[PDB]
Amino acid sequence: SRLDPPEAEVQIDRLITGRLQSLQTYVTQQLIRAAEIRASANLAATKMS
Amino acid sequence: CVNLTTRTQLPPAYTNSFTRGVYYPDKVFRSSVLHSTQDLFLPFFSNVTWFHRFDNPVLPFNDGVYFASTEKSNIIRGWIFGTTLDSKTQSLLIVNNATNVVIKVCEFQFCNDPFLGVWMESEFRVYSSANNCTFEYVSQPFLMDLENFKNLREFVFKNIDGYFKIYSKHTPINLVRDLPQGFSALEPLVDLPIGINITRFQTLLAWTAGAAAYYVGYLQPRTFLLKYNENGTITDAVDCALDPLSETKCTLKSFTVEKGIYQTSNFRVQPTESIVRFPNITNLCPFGEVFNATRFASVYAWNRKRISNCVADYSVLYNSASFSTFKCYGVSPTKLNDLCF
Amino acid sequence: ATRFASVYAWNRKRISNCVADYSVLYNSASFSTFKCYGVSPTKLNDLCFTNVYADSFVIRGDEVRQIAPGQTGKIADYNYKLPDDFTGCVIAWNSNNLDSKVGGNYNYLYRLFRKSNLKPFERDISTEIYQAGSTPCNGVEGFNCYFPLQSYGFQPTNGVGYQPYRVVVLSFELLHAPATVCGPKKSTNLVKNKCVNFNFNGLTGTGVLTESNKKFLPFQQFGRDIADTTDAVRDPQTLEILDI
Amino acid sequence: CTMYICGDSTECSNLLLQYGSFCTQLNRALTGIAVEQDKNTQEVFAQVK
Amino acid sequence: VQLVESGGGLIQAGGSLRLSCAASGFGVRNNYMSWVRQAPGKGLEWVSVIYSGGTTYYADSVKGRFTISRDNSKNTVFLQMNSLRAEDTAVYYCAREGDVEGFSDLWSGYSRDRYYFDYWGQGTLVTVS
Amino acid sequence: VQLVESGGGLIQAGGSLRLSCAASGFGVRNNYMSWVRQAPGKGLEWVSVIYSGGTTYYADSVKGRFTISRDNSKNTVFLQMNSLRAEDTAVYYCAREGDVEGFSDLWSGYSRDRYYFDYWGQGTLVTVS
Amino acid sequence: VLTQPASVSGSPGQSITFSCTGTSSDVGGYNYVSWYQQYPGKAPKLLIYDVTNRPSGVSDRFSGSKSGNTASLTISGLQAEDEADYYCSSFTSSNTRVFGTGTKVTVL
Ligand SMILES: *[C@@H]1O[C@H](CO)[C@@H](O[C@@H]2O[C@H](CO)[C@@H](O)[C@H](O)[C@H]2NC(C)=O)[C@H](O)[C@H]1NC(C)=O
Ligand SMILES: *[C@@H]1O[C@H](CO)[C@@H](O)[C@H](O)[C@H]1NC(C)=O
Ligand SMILES: *[C@@H]1O[C@H](CO)[C@@H](O)[C@H](O)[C@H]1NC(C)=O
Ligand SMILES: *[C@@H]1O[C@H](CO)[C@@H](O)[C@H](O)[C@H]1NC(C)=O
Ligand SMILES: *[C@@H]1O[C@H](CO)[C@@H](O)[C@H](O)[C@H]1NC(C)=O
Repeated sequence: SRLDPPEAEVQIDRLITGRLQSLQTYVTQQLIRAAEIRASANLAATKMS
Repeated sequence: CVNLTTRTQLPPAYTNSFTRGVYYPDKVFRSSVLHSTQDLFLPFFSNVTWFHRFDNPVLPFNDGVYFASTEKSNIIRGWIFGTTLDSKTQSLLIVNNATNVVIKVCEFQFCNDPFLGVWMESEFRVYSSANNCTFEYVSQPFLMDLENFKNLREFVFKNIDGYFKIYSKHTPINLVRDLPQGFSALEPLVDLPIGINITRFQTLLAWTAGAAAYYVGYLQPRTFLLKYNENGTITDAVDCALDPLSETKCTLKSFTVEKGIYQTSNFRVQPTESIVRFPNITNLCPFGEVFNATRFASVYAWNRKRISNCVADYSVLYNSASFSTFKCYGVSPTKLNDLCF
Repeated sequence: ATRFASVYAWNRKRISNCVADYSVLYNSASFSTFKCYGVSPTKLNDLCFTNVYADSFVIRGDEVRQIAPGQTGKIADYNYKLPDDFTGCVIAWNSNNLDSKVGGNYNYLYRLFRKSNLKPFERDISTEIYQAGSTPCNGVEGFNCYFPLQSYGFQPTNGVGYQPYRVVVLSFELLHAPATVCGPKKSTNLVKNKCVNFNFNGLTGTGVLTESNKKFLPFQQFGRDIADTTDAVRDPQTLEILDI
Repeated sequence: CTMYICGDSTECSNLLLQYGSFCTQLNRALTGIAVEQDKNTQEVFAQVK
Repeated sequence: VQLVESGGGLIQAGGSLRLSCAASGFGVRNNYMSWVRQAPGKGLEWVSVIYSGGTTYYADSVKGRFTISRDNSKNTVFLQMNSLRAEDTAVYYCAREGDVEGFSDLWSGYSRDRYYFDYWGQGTLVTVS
Repeated sequence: VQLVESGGGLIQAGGSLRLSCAASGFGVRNNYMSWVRQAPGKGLEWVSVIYSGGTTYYADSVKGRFTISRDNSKNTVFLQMNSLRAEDTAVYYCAREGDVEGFSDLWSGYSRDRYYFDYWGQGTLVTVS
Repeated sequence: VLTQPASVSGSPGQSITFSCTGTSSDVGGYNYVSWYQQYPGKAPKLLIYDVTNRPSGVSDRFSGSKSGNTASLTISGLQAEDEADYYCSSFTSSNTRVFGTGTKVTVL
């Protein structure tokens, strides 16, 4: 709502870049935690069986 | 020009487009790959208007058209392209190769029902005055006869990035009254460098009538993944926006889809109304009292005039040119009017 | 050129299928500002272009150098909106000695306030009357009805800001098609079965050139693999297909 | 990725598309995570027909 | 800004002339090009105006005679006068309307209406005799 | 740009001179500094030229006599004249060769060859008598 | 044709109010009135466009106004060189401009 295309493409490219590293960090960190829940799930399935 | 009125008036017929309308989107070799391209293509199984007497009315041209003809005695002569198609705008004129293949992008004064003229050629009734010529190209001489089928001519009319690109393919056919099932891709012939805006066209046909028919379909911006084989021929295509199975095919880059769950797009309810609500007070904010003011405070003891509780017409700031240097950080320098502060 | 087109109806001369001696551009000093986006301002000679565009026109008054990707204003936005993804550049030099008239070339229309704005790269010769107040106007001029052209105003002693910087926009598209126009290189003999540094019509790399068995179509010049990397080229002098 | 970073914005989505398959990788990874949760729950509880 | 004028002269009733007004410092396109006649000791009764393009605006009393055109090549406004009458006897001024950013007034942004008058030439006496 | 010259005068045959040419607005370094003599009612026949550094270029008929040098401190070209002969009687012009970017011609980029002549001074008559 | 007040003579320094009549089509409704000043022989020079707005190079004492079908000039601190007719140019009245007759001031 604030920025126009001629300045917005460079400034927003910088903002998108930063937010994408933050989302990439979330998903990668979430992948490591998911690996830990997955390992727990493998423990749970073995413990289950 | 002469306006022929001894014409039967029937409504348009419709047929099934099948697998027609795929062309080479680029000039680059690829093989054993599925490549997804977003361009103007004829949709698969699209609703195509079907024309056949001496049947040739005026037709719409929207984003572009797909043209194919099945003929035995070469009646098609060329096309008129334009905005009005009545000599008011630049037009593309294609005369038959009997003289030489000629595509002339000159500025012509057309008659009000233009048509190429000609069994021996006699008449020439395309234009009278002719000046302001901007482009000419002549292809190697051939000959299109001026008086199941065997010869198919296919045309695509595009207006992309300065090029009017014409594609054609000649194949055998074995249908009497329809488009065959099977696949073919349209090869580029010549890249014509004319940046004109074409929205309208008319078909030229070739006193007696011959045995021929032509079909016109319409292109829309769609994404297609085209399959190139080892040899280099495109053998199939999927219009991924035709139906959800093609959507899955488009997402998976394959013509075979396995058992599973596939995410192909995202649904969103679209807004139907635009609701704009600002404060009830309509009093003009005193930016006038700031800018018009006879005396400003000096740079060390600068004044501070607070503005609150009104609507501020930033238009007088945005549209004005008297401000020599309006270089603006923080927010956009022009579209300030669409925010509340 | 003796005379160039105005900034609203700027000409477009496409150049293709020849050798482009960029030396006459690179080494020249008469070009006042060669501030060049997209590619290097000096080494233009070492690329092959799919297509080159040449929009040449004349701008003075304000916006003398406001023609740039990501710029706005009266001239750069409502007469010729250079796109924000623009690949290419602008040669500008004052033409006081010749293009500026002894009195004033009042022949460069610049059409301030057409309707709202312009998207990239559409030439609009449309002269419809602009309306902002009373709508009754229909191709007729009235209370709030304008004819929008209102041509430039230059004099020999205009000043550097109001001096006509002759703009020549070389707008290159490097990934559109097989390259057709480029630089004046010596061109050496073709060597096979050896490790070499190659330049095939702008495609550059290091590798070994071997005989290909691919059936290229007559108009098709090169290929790419599943990896979307180059793996085949048609030789530009003899229409033989090589794998690289 | 498009909705989170450029939510309900076509111009911003087109700017993100300039980073190629990063978005597809995050969604694929996250779809895979959802699949992993359905798979692990199905090994622990759905081990009986 | 300078405005030079020519065309006025001693003529019999019902003749023809051609008024030429060449503008230095501005063109016929930049601002509205109006026509006013100043009768000796009377008001400025507006005659005509050439806009930036395509106008046939005349006064109620002079309809269908005066013809307005421009040669933009030489920056010249032509007013071809045929079938003279009594009231046209006056000093004629080619008037430059206040161009865009009129005297750098700090309120008007590209509104070219601004229906007032900037500096003009010295005027030509056109007499019907 | 102005070029002032001095040194010419009435001397008997076989004398000696010193030609002084001072350039204001440009130096002896910017462009080639040539020497030409224009005999009364004949062409301007080139004599010699001192380049931006280190030249002993003379005409075929005057080899081994003329000596060319500069004082860059005062921006002055000296042409020391020894062992006069008949044909040297002429008006001598210190000629400024067309410098780099000659009249801002839009084709020549830093090619300082440009073998033509820019503006020069008014010339000194040098007579052998 | 807008009608203006006749010639008058007076003293420097004080305020003179000259009101000029018009019609409701141009002056009463629309607000693009401008006023000028000319010396016999020289072309008219701009004094006030829109009446409220004042171009540069003009003394600030000049002021004008409009009321209904009438336009008023509240001129202040008259001087010797000020003796010149004042011309009222209103809006172009549906694309046909009209003017007033003229007010010749005199001083002692
Ligand atoms: C190409 O031509 C078409 C057809 O004239 C243009 O579409 C019209 O554009 C004008 C003004 O641009 C509008 O007033 C019309 O309403 C439009 N539609 C029709 C049906 O006439 C199109 O804008 C042109 N494009 C360019 C780039 O010139
Ligand atoms: C095409 O549209 C018409 C409606 O005008 C419809 O009756 C017909 O079934 C459609 N054909 C196809 C193949 O969708
Ligand atoms: C082309 O030139 C002719 C001159 O014969 C002119 O009449 C015509 O209007 C021109 N067309 C355009 C589009 O400028
Ligand atoms: C193209 O493919 C067909 C079958 O795949 C093959 O018979 C033909 O020989 C190929 N083309 C050429 C030129 O070899
Ligand atoms: C602008 O200045 C004029 C001077 O006459 C004044 O009347 C007007 O009220 C000012 N603008 C605003 C918005 O106050």
